[PDB]
Amino acid sequence: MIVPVRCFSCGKVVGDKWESYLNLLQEDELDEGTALSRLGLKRYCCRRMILTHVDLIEKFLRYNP
Amino acid sequence: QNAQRDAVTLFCCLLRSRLATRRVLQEYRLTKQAFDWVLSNIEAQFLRSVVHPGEMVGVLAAQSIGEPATQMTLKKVTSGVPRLKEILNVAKNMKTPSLTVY
Amino acid sequence: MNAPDRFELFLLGEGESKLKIDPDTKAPNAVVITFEKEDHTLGNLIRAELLNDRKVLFAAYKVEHPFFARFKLRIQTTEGYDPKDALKNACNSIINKLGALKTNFETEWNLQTL
Amino acid sequence: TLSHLRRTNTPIAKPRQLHNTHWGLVCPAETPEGQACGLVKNL
Amino acid sequence: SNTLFDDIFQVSEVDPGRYNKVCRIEAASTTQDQCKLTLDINVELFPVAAQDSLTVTIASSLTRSWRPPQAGDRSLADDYDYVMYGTAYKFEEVSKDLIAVYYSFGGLLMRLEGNYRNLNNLKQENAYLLIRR
Amino acid sequence: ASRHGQKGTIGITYRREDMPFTAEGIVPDLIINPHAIPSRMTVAHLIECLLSKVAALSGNEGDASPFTDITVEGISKLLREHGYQSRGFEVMYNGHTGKKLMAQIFFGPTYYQRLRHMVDDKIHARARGPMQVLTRQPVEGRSRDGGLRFGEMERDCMIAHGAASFLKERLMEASDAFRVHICGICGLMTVIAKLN
Amino acid sequence: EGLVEYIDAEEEESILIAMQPEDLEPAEADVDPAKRIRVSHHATTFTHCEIHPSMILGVAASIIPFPDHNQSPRNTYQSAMGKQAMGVFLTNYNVRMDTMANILYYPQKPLGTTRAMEYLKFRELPAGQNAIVAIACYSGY
Amino acid sequence: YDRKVPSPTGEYVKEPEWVLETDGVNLSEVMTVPGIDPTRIYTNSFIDIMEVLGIEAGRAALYKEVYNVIASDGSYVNYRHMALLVDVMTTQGGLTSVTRHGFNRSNTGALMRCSFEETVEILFEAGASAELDDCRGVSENVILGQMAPIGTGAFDVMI
Amino acid sequence: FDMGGYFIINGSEKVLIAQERSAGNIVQVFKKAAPSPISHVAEIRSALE
Amino acid sequence: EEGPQVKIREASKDNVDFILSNVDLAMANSLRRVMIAEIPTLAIDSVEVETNTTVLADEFIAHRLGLIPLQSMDIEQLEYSRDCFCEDHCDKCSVVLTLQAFGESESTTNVYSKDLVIVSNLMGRNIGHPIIQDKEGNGVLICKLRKGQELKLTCVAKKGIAKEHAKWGPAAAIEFEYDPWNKLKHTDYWYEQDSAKEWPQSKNCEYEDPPNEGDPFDYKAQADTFYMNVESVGSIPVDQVVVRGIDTLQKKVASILLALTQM
Amino acid sequence: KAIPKDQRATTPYMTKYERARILGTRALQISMNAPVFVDLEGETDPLRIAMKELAEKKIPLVIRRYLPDGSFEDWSVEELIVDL
Amino acid sequence: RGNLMGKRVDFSARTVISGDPNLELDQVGVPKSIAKTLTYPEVVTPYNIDRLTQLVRNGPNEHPGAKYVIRDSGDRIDLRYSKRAGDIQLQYGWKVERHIMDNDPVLFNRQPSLHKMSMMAHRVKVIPYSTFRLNLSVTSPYNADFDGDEMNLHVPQSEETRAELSQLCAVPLQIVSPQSNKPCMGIVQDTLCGIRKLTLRDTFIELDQVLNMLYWVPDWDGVIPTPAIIKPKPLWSGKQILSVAIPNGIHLQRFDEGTTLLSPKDNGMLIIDGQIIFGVVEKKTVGSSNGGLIHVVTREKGPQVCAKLFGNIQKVVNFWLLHNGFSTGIGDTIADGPTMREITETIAEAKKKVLDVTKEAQANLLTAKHGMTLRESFEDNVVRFLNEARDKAGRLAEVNLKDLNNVKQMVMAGSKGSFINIAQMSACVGQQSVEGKRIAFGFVDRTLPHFSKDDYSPESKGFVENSYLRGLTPQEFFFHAMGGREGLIDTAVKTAETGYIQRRLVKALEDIMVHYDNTTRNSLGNVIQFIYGEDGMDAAHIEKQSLDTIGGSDAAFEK
RNA sequence: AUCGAGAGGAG
DNA sequence: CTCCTCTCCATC
Ligand SMILES: [Zn+2]
Ligand SMILES: [Zn+2]
Ligand SMILES: [Zn+2]
Repeated sequence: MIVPVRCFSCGKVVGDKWESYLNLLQEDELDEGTALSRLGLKRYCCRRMILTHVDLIEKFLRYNP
Repeated sequence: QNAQRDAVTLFCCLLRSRLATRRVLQEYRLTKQAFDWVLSNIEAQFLRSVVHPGEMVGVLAAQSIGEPATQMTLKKVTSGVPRLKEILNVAKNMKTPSLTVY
Repeated sequence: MNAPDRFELFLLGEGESKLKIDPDTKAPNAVVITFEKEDHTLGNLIRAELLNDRKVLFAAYKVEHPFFARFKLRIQTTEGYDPKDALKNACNSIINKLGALKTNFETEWNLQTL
Repeated sequence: TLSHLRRTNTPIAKPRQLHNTHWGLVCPAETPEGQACGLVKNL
Repeated sequence: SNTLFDDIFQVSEVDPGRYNKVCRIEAASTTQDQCKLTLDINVELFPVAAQDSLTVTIASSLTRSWRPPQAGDRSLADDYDYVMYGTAYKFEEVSKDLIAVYYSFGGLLMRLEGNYRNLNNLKQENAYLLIRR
Repeated sequence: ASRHGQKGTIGITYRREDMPFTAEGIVPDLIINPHAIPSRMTVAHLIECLLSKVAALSGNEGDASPFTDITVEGISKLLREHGYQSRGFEVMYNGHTGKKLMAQIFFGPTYYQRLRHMVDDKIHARARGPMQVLTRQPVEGRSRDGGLRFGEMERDCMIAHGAASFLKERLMEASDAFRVHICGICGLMTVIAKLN
Repeated sequence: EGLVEYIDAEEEESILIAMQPEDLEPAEADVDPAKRIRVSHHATTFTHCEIHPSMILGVAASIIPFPDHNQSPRNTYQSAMGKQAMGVFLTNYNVRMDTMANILYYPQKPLGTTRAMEYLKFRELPAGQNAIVAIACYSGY
Repeated sequence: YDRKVPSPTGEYVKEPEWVLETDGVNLSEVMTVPGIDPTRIYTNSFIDIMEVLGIEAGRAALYKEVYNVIASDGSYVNYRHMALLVDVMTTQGGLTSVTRHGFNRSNTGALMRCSFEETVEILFEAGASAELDDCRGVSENVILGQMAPIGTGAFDVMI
Repeated sequence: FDMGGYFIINGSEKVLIAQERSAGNIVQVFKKAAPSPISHVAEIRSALE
Repeated sequence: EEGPQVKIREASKDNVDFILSNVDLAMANSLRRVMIAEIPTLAIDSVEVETNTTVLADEFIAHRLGLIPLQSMDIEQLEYSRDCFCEDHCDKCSVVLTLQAFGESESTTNVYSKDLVIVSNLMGRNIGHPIIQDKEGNGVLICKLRKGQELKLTCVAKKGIAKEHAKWGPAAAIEFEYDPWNKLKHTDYWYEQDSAKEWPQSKNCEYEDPPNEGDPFDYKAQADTFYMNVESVGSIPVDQVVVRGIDTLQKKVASILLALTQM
Repeated sequence: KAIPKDQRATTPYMTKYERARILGTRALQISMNAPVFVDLEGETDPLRIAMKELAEKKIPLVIRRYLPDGSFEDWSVEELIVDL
Repeated sequence: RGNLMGKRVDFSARTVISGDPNLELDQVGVPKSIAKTLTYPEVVTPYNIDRLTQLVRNGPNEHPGAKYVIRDSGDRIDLRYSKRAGDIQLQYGWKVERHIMDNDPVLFNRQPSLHKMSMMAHRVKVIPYSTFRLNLSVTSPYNADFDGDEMNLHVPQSEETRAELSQLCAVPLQIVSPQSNKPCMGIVQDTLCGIRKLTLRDTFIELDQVLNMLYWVPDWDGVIPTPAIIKPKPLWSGKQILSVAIPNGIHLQRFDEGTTLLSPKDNGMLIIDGQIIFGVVEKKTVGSSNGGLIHVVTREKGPQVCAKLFGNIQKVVNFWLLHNGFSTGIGDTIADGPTMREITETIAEAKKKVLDVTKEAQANLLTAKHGMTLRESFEDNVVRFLNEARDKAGRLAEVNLKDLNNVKQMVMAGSKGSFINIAQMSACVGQQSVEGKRIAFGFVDRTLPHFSKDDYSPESKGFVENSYLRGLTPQEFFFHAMGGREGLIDTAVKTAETGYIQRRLVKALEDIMVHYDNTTRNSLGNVIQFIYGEDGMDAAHIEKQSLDTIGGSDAAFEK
């Protein structure tokens, strides 16, 4: 369910980063590694918040009313 | 009065072995007062060790064997939980019988 | 459901002042101060700072249970010098030390670029 | 769900033990603790 | 209230026996041959090593609450480098006409072995140890 | 729980400030105590941990598949070239003090699972309450504000203590206790209770 | 085209099987001390080879990372704790009406996955977060 | 087998001795064999030992056994307990089993025996045979919900 | 994602758990205990599929 | 000039990387503690969902709003809601906020943090602005909406401190290292062969002298020089984060000083 | 029947059981405002009171001890020694 | 059986338990909730009216209050409702059902109920958070762990009843237990891995720390102990202050294999008068040992003093370990490269040995041992050739482990672990078994259909050559998978008997008890035993003490 | 009231 | 023919 704001163990706002993470994954061909670093995510706690998150909302939305 | 002696007999030969003259002078050098104290409290120490009329021994013994029983889980003999099961049952049909001639 | 409220960590309650003071029975010139609604953030602080003062024999703190914010600072000191001052003098020392740390940091924050 | 849909019970030799022929038909690890231990098995 | 033994010892082995800070030091007494000493020295804050000479004092004086120093204005019997505090446990007849005391400097241990160290080297709680030079 | 049968319960909740922390400022989400490791052989658990670190850093899939050429000596090299010490350890600092830790610590991402059984759907007390019909004893479950069974086996442990009155308190006052009238001749309960 | 056939346990009784279909039947012609020790090619007839041995595992147990480095009954324990471990159980949980239904606020896929964890759809409807853990004594709580 | 044993000089010293350990029990006949010490020969058959050497030798083999099961696990139980268990078995005459046919039929109160295994049948024959039950047992007072002859209720308080 | 091997009955889903049973039409031999005059027995559960 | 010295190597909008000289460990720490947990901030504390046909449930959303960064620059001249004498809100304590979003489009409409509308009296001060550090200028995904789904509500941001909830932290991650080569010998390295090759030298080893083997242990040594670096979520800008630390610390230090007097 | 103030074995010492039910039996009186037969030096618990009445041997209670043959013995709480 | 001899009952509660290393041994951290719920009927007596009328006014849901006030005529006055609940003047002799209060007696147990010890009196300590908290050294006798074991609390209801917990069942009284005439609580995990760590020579704690630790013990005498070190720096030994917790007149004599009043391996244990002289404290000293400091302190000083002790040792070592701290990595299960090489060649010469017996036995020269089959004397040889391979490869693992090795350190401490745990985790795992025999032929004359028939080598009958950190292989996995499970079977079954046995054993001795003539009789009056235990001694007050009248020289006895 | 599954701890 | 517990389902 959606990208968490802020990362549980460290505190860095990670919310804004999601939609960003996706493009420099796939717009300008980059490997998930380097993408987490361009986004300022240097700590692994604060890297794992994004590397792992499965955006289940997109699939939630697929339902109708 | 005869069980009284018998019931103490073991404790005494200890007592003797330790509070015998040459030792209570040489190895550990007591003094009339000090000694007389060692003697004094040993009586009141013993006294406190006697079983209290009431002590519910039935359960007490049983649990005390029934517990270590549960600590058992895994040289060709029936041991452990299943042996106990023979022993308590007066096993007519004992799986490993075995003489041990001397 | 049994949880204690999260503001009970810095607010005080009722008929609960932020310092209790009491004389330690065991030693002479000895005092055990109970801090309501505080912890290591400034228990450890005063204690080591109540240590650089040469007129102090003894100085320790302890959070009885990390369940409630209350630590006990016990202090014994030299013949004469009442510990109530010992605490003061140290509590102040800190104020200055930090007071200086602020400006000094201010100075150097204004040197940098970006 | 994935597992509960693939479960194998057995009613009532040594039937709970993991047997050589179970190799790659029954899961060696997956079976419930106590009660019906091993008697139920997963594919 | 005084000073209870003295001599200059000759260290014959250092023992780093699975410890970094604490060493066991076996020594010998130059003066009278009827003497040897095993002692537990904190080689971290005072190194001890090869065929090395050092002086050993005991004393028993200069007890409710240890003060801090301030002693940068006091008397210390500090003319020494290394000085620990102990309790004495068993005093043993090696045999003879020979004697030996044992010591626990809070677990750092000491064996001294001689004779003239009888009415001198006492029985009690008191017992410091001052090494130097 | 972890992923290798390392079932635990929270015993205490610490804030970010009383937590130990690495020199890069990371607090840990979880302190499991290293007494749990060596009496249930769970070596994987530890391995997972080390690979994960490297996965969280290399921004990669951790490859934990069963039969592979995936080595602890393989994994560890990888996180040497990364910046940490090739076996997970990270110098941490105590939280109250900020004094260094006398001994390094194992740290890492580690898939953890929050299982059912949470304290509050369990906590049950009863001080008198609803009885059943048949025997006016208190009723099963905590679903019913029931009562707790002081079954035979515990009574044994009450007989052992030589607790006489107290075993009576369980076996009369709380639970049953009933007042029946009995015959001075026959000895049954045929007595008429015309009380008043 | 018959490159794979379905063998039942009784027919199993009369075959020679290969764990790996690669380093199992090539030519025999250094040994990185860290790689576990597998026996040898020993046996010459091989009727049919194994697809991949991980597939001897169930649906709960293949969710375990490195089950092969673990003490067996532990694996088993997981295997019964995976079926009590909270998460996204179905995408439609908003519309279904079930006596009791749990889901995870921000369920993360694990960081270390299985190659089986793929058809298991697990890394898409995870049950658990990827928390940093300190293993150490602290307050002894 | 080893044997720690007195020297004339005095010191107990280890002297090894050959033992025969068998895989089959007959004790009426192996001891009566010449060549072997018939003051030590021992079976793990504590039922046979009872038929041969007397109730009182049984009491021992039965301990020795009970003990030796507990002690192979490392567990030490303090003698007074097994010595109670082992006794209750021995005391009636032979080997009274720790099961329904042993203790749970032996002329005790009815209400008690009742609260173990064959519940009704005891109560049945209890009614047919006019058994006047004692209420000196524990259970007989748990049944009746009463302050029973135990630790606290052994004695009796007065003014 | 619902792969669905169940039925619905009274709303609640229901799963039929695969049952286990020794098969028929074999044909086995069972070494029987000593206090049995019966030594070996060749058993065969016979039913038509 | 008089005591605690402080160099700063690198400074930025979000990082205060600085040495800190001539100080006790005791406080150097208690700085980090307060910094992390005790300098007050503003962040949504009441939420009044009006209509919510999202797939994210009500309390889910009411949670992330919590976590959102709201400008806490002038926060010092705002009152703790508990303290102030109005019942519930007033402009002196509380800043309100509106969020209305409604699926207007086919192509999944977001709700970023930037369409939180301030509704209360700002009274001039600097407060309650969703900090945008986003490039495209819309930090924090709140939730996503479908075609015909809306979400309307009121947020009532209040003064709070991390001790009362981590949402109120303004500090993110504070780095803290002291004595890079272990010359204090406060740790004992765990090794298999070298210890030296087995752990890597911290970037902090350049600014401090190596040991030299020929030197024996310096026993009387203490902890000077701490190599901190403060990060900043960014409700409070990087500088004040350290400062407000030194102050609030100083504050309670003094409140305990006053206490003795008030008895 | 009866057993005389003489010819008494019976342990002169107080059984841990005997003693606990003495403490109890007084505590049940002290909890229902029956008079305290010692000076209560600032204690208020009817259990902790009894423990002083016992330290000072001022409890007007007897033990009746039953021997399993149906005989019995009387023991005043001032007569028994309180060791343990 | 289900209704009369064990009833459901009131005034009871039940919850998950958790660890609390700053509770007292006898204390029971009870959640506020549960404390708000259970009630003790207290009376209106001049000694309480004050504190009591207060409670009435407090309310049946602010903690130190109550529900229900009971009167003369004998009725319920229900304090949640009722128009008069902020009034009620209390008249002497009315009972006032009160909330369970701090420091009350309670019966607190874990099940299965298999001592008089998984069952005992406790001191109540009302607390937040809905878990039942108990001290980690009342762990052993309930058989607890805090991984979600639940526990049951009962509350007395009569003054006399309260007493019957307080005097008999009190946890400190149960410290030295009749079962094994030895104490059943001790020093456990963190504490125990600390108490050793703290204590080894090398470990020196100085002023700042020492000052706190001293204060940390609540029974401190306020005198900084004179430091063992006073020289270029002053320091106290680990031992030094730990000794602050040790009471007075407490002495201990141990002596291990290499112990010689110097203990050059810091072996044995010598404690003189509340201070410790030499010797590393660990399981054998501080544990639940026979000779243990706990066994001494309890006899010598009392229960009370010993139930205080537990805390102080903990409260301290806990503190020291809070600031030192220790962990465990996979690196603590690694072994050196020339060890790892040597381990494999230790298996690989044992691999020859099996092969060569199987070489022998195939060529009909394997001499049949007496009374056993040839096939058996093969089976026997290999299984002994394969245990001795793992045990030796294990000892090679243990020897390579440096003293900085955490796993070692817990094993040295006796906190958790063993030799086998090293050996599997680092060297090899060893042979699996299924009903005592190596892995069986499930398939016809072969193990898995990946093998040939007629193969009796180790590889094929379930010898797991690889270590746990190396990672087993598929065959291997399955094999260990077979053995693992054998445990579980009886963990589901070697229980169902062991519960039926206890059930009888109890029922059959049940009502046997010492009477008022030291005789041991039962309900019938039939003597079982003429003095209890053959000497009329409670086993609690009994100690293993040598009899130096027996062994040793006819000569040495004279002299 | 009655049946029946699935779990929890001792592995 | 192991204690104790939780929770959900279907019924004359
Ligand atoms: Zn983070
Ligand atoms: Zn009648
Ligand atoms: Zn306001």
